[PDB]
This record gives sequence, C-alpha cells and structure tokens, in this order.
Amino acid sequence: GFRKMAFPSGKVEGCMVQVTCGTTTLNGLWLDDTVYCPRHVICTAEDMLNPNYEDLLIRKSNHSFLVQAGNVQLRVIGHSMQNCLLRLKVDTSNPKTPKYKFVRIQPGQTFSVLACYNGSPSGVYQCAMRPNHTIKGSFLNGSCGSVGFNIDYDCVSFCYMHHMELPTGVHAGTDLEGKFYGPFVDRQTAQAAGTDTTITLNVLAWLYAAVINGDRWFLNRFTTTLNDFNLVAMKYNYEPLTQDHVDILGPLSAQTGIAVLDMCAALKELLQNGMNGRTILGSTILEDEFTPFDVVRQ
Amino acid sequence: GFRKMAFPSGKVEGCMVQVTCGTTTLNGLWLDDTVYCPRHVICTAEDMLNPNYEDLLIRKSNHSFLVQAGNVQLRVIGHSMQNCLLRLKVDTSNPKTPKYKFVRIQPGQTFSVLACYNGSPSGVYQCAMRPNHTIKGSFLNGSCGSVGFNIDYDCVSFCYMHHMELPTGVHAGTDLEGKFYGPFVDRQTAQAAGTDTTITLNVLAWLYAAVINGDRWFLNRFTTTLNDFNLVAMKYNYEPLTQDHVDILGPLSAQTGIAVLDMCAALKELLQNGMNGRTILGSTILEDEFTPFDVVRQC
Ligand SMILES: CC(C)(C)[C@H](NC(=O)C(F)(F)F)C(=O)N1C[C@H]2[C@@H]([C@H]1C(=O)N[C@H](C=N)C[C@@H]1CCNC1=O)C2(C)C
Ligand SMILES: CC(C)(C)[C@H](NC(=O)C(F)(F)F)C(=O)N1C[C@H]2[C@@H]([C@H]1C(=O)N[C@H](C=N)C[C@@H]1CCNC1=O)C2(C)C
Repeated sequence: GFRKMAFPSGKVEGCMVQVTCGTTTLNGLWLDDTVYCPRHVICTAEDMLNPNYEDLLIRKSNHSFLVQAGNVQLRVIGHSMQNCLLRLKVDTSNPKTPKYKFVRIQPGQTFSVLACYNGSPSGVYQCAMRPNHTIKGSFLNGSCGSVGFNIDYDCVSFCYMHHMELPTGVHAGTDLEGKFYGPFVDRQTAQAAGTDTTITLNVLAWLYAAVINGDRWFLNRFTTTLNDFNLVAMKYNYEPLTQDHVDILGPLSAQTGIAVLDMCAALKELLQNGMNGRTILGSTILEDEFTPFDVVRQ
Repeated sequence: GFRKMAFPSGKVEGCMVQVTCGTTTLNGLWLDDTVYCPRHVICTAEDMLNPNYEDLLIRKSNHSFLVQAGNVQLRVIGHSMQNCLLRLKVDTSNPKTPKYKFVRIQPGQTFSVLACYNGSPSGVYQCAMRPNHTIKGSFLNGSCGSVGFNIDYDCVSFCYMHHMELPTGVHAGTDLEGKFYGPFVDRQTAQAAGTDTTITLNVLAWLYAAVINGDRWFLNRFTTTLNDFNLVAMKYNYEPLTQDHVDILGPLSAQTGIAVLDMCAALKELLQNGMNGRTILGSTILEDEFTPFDVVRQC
C-alpha cells in the first residue's frame, strides 16, 4: 500500500492539441487563446547542426500552422517565439482552461507527466527532476509538447514541456516559459548531462514512508552527525544533506518517532552493507523519486 | 525506460460522485441517470459479520441517499440492488458520460485505478488483478467506490469498484455488475486472501523487456517443453503457461529472436538457482505486473 501515484490528468487533458508545420507534428498546450508548443515544430531535418530559429520563424506565416483541437481546427491569428517555445495566438479561447500557473521546478521535485501523441493523451505517470536537470521519462516519437504538472486544489502548476531524448535514454525539456532545464539546446546533436546523483532527501522520505507502513527492519539503535553522514553520502554519489533538508523532514520525523539523524544512520547502514536480499516497501533499490510532500499526501 | 503508466483519467473523473447514508460516505460512479456505488454505504456497524442487505435496503427511502456531484446535489429517484452494488436512479443524466462498457477483468490483466475520496479524485495508478483475485492497491478510508478501468480508443471499459482491504494489505472488490472478484463477501468478518501465485506471462514479458534493454546474462541454451516448464513453475508458486500465453508472447520473441520456450528455459533456471545477487532491470526480484502489451507499446 504505497506506490507511485500521478495526479488526475483531466484538467490537463482538456488543454492538449495537435500542432503541425508541413510534415512535422507535435502536441501543444491550449490555455485561453494561446497554444504553447516546442519551437522545433517549424523545423524539417534542419533539426541538425544548424537550426537558426529566428531565420526559420521569420519565413513562416500564421497560415503555415495547422492547429487541431480534436475534430476542430483553430485558426492561428498570430505567433511569437519565447525561448524554445512558440506562443501561437488563436481566435478561440479554450473553454476548458483550468486555473493554472507556470512554475519552474527545482531538482528533486516531482511532477506528473501526461504523455501525448498527435494531440491525444495516452498515458500518465509520475517522475522527478533529476539533480543533473534531466528527467527519466517514457517518451516516444511524437511526444514533444507533452507536459509535466502538479495540481494544488483546483490549480494546475505546469512545470515541464517535453523536447528531446538524450543518447543515454533520459529526457530534457523546458519550463512553460521555454527555458531549458539543464545545459541542453534544441538541436539534433549529441549532448550529455552532468553525472547524476541520488536525491538524498527523497530517499529519507521514502524510508519514513516504509516505517509508516510497517517496514522497520532497517532501523538501528545507532545515530550519526550531519557531516559524518555527508562523508558517507559523497562516497556513494548521494547529494549532501542540509539542515534545511533536516527541517523539511520534521513532520515525518514527528509522526514516526525517529529523529532525522537516526534515519540517516539507518540509511548509512543500507549504503554500506547493502540490503542483503531484503526489500523496502516492495523495492530492492532505495527509491529517490518520492518527495516528503508526496509521502505525507499518501 | 520501462515504467508503469496509467491511462489518462479525465473520462472517469467526470463521473465521480459522493454518496452519503447518514454517517457513512463513499464514492459513486455516475453514468447517464444511474449512480453505482458499493451497497455497504447503507450500513452502520451493521457492517459487522452479518449485514442483511435486503433488510437494510427495504428500510431506506430515496431521500436518505445524499448524492453530490461536486457542488450540486442530485435527487435519487429510484434504487435497486444488483449483487453487491446499488444502482441509484437520479433525475439528472450526467452530461460528461463517456462511451463505456462494463467488463470482467481476468487474472493477470492490468488496469488503472482512480483513487477518490468524498467524490474527489486524488490519484491515478496501475494495478494487476492477481491470480488470487485481489489487487495490490493503495486505498485509505473513504476510498470505496473508486473504480479501475482501461481505455480503448474513446471508450472506457470499467472493470473494478473497490470494496475492502484484506489483512495482508491487499484489496478486494467487484466488477460493475456487483459480482466480487474472488471468494470475498462485503461483510466485516474474518477473511483472507488465498495463496498468491506469480503471473508467469508477465515475468516472461519482463525478461523480454530486459533483453530489449540490453540485459541478457540470464539466457541459456537449455531447452524445455511447455509441460516440463509448467511442472517446475507450479513447484515455485508460478502460474503455469497456457496455449494462449505462448501466442501472446509471439511479437516479443520475434522482436528479440528468443523463442518463447527458450525464455521459459531461462526462467526455469532462475527459479531453480535464484539470481545469486545479480539484477535484472535493476532489481533482484522478478516483476510480474508488466504485461506483454506494456513492453510492446513502450518500445
Ligand atoms: C532522440 C533524437 C536522437 C531524435 C534527438 N535527440 C538529440 O538530438 C540529443 F542527442 F541532443 F538529445 C531528439 O530527441 N530530437 C531531435 C530534434 C528534436 C528531438 C525530438 O525528436 N523530440 C521528440 C518530439 N516529438 C521526442 C523524442 C523522440 C524520440 N524520444 C523523445 O523523447 C530536436 C532536438 C529539435
Ligand atoms: C479493513 C477493514 C478491517 C476495515 C475491513 N476489512 C475486512 O473486513 C476484511 F479483512 F475482511 F477484508 C474493510 O475493508 N471493510 C469493513 C466493511 C467494508 C470495508 C471498508 O471499510 N472499505 C473501505 C471503503 N471505504 C475501504 C477499505 C478501508 C480501509 N482500507 C480499504 O480499502 C465492509 C466489508 C462492508
């Protein structure tokens, strides 16, 4: 009784459309009278080596954008570029527009992804912004324009739009202002991320999830200092723990009766001695894509 | 890049309502002018061992059922009992009703669950119907009436309505005709899941996914017949493979060039010799809720 859960996607499904330029098709996000989509929709195998997007956009008209909201075609009455997105103005305002915000998420935070193909939603899953600013998604051909989001009350916080897959199989994209997460550019050329690390704050939160759910085999009577634990974190490619992070784990610490630095001693033991064929919440690996907030909500 | 993915939940979100009888509230599924919900909504510590549902139902008027679709109350116009569900006729037909059907999901097949509380959807996740007819869900108090479903093209196939949690932490419920999956009853009494077994068709799909992903340390050159693999599998509480299962794995065997029965011989050795601390797709435990359809669609 503890698993990856995505937000219900209906508020986002009502905003998904299909945007086509010539032979290139991807998904767009339709909010009020604006459609947001990745700008490389205007590209045709000049995806490579030299996308000069200013040169390629000046040569386009409104008429060269075919935007389809289901059966209906919306007419583009304007267009501008913002960073790596296009903002297409259309004559119709989406009646299904939810209360929404655009936010830029921090590494370690999680969001739900609505994977779309030809404007049509096909799956929903949870994932996280990695410390190296990639995401470990599931995106196939035609998935560009799919969005990541969180929902607070009735408000959809859009945080990700999908652009590309790196050769390691992880993914890269932008916020809804079109600025990439990480060092990447929307050009079909080989690009690497920085070396990733494990999200220590999330592993600790998931260890609290396990205690809350009856898995306590890994606890122990020892404890450790912050710097003592951080020395072990660095050896195993975990990111350092901050007093602010300890402060974030306060509510989970209270509800379980295990001080943060005690859980760190437990984690230190799991890194050093392995898990010895046992499981935690049904997993044989230390899970790092649940935030403290995700654990409390579940 | 393989991961569990749920169907987009919007088509079901627009059908979720709250149903309240006195002190007990749970979720209902509003399609056209019918609201479907577990019948134990009419109970009040009559839940204990022996609710007499026909007795409790005859003693209830339409006005005792408080049905709320978000902001607005819906008026219950009639009601009947179908197996372990109530069917509430309301005066309003749901304008958001999608194309739908009611299906009986089979052991081994997967579906998405929209977990709801007080008629408000809170999360979506994917589930397998286990061979012992339970599901390994994530349901808290108030989750009853949450539904599981698949979506084909534009049509929602409803297959599950949540009723209860068994002592091992797994969950039981019914199809949308109110017939329970498994030998369970909606009575708060001593009940236990049967012995689970492992969904072998899905473990084999997972090994194929691992081969597609470049991991093939577990392959060997032994051969096995279907019958000799099934005899070993049952010794380890694995489901035996059927004729149809071998056919279902055709696409993945063709894609990888590994004959179905050769992957069976790979699995047979894993069952008999363990993993010896090696990992498959990052895990020392064989996943059995990822279907051959999920592997095929995610490649
Ligand atoms: C994977 C590929 C080698 C093709 C390339 N990657 C690199 O060039 C890199 F090495 F720089 F990453 C790449 O993704 N693109 C090439 C080109 C865009 C993009 C693209 O096709 N986006 C798809 C949108 N529908 C979603 C992708 C497709 C497959 N799975 C996804 O997620 C732009 C960078 C303009
Ligand atoms: C777990 C409990 C000991 C309470 C009991 N279980 C057994 O009696 C068993 F052990 F027999 F299964 C049980 O579930 N119920 C008691 C009673 C219904 C049901 C119930 O409360 N359903 C909840 C619906 N809102 C969802 C559950 C709650 C907690 N987590 C869930 O999923 C009925 C069988 C009429």
